[PDB]
Amino acid sequence: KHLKFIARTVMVQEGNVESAYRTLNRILTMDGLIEDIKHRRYYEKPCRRRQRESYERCRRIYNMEMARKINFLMRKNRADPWQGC
Amino acid sequence: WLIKEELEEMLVEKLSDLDYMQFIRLLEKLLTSQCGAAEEEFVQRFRRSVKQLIEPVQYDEQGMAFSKSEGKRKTAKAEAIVYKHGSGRIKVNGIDYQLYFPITQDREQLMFPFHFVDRLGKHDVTCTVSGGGRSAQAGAIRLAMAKALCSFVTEDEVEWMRQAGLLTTDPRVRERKKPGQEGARRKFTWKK
Repeated sequence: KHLKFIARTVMVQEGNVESAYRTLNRILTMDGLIEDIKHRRYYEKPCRRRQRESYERCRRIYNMEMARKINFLMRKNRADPWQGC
Repeated sequence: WLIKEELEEMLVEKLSDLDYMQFIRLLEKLLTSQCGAAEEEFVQRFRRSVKQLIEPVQYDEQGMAFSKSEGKRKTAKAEAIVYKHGSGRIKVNGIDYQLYFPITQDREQLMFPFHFVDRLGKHDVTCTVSGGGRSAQAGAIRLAMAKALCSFVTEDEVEWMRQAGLLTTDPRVRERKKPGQEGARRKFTWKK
């Protein structure tokens, strides 16, 4: 009941359908539609869905904190100043 | 750089490879730092210092010039006398090469050095070979003739011959059969 060719529509620039399709796939992946379809193919029982959401949230927390630590310590990757000691 | 064993001997102290590597890296930094003479001589305490030989030309009874050499291949051993002038005639055991080596492969092996140095027909040769088979004898004669020819060809040609491999004694020899196996490496058929 919506106007067609407005949603999830990408105009290919200069005929590079490869780039256009990659950009569209990026858009859908960022919006999470690809994961939504993949999971919705088969029914995810509510307990399993809750467990997966909890696991994903814990993984997100851990990965974000690890990335923060990696970036924070990146500056210390410099060459050793006190070589010889 | 003195090896870890030399460094241990100098320091009368046991060391680990990591400690030695750290010390060597520090020494490398010191040397790269554009140091003075005192530092360079100090480093010399730790620094450690790390072509074909040509036979001499001789003269025959008529005084005509020649060179002599020897070589070995497999069980074959050959000694070659290469004269300074000739028509490319090679006499092995007093027999012309075309009759001593019916195999074109062995004749090519004989040809190889002269063809390499662009001297086909520019010398005569007398070679005496023993042991090994036809191919081993051909290789030994090739090596001896090349070593003798080094006495005549220029140093650039000698180095080029070495780089082509005409002056390296082929160490590849037969490998002894080991007990419990068919040959040098062929183990018996694993039974099941």
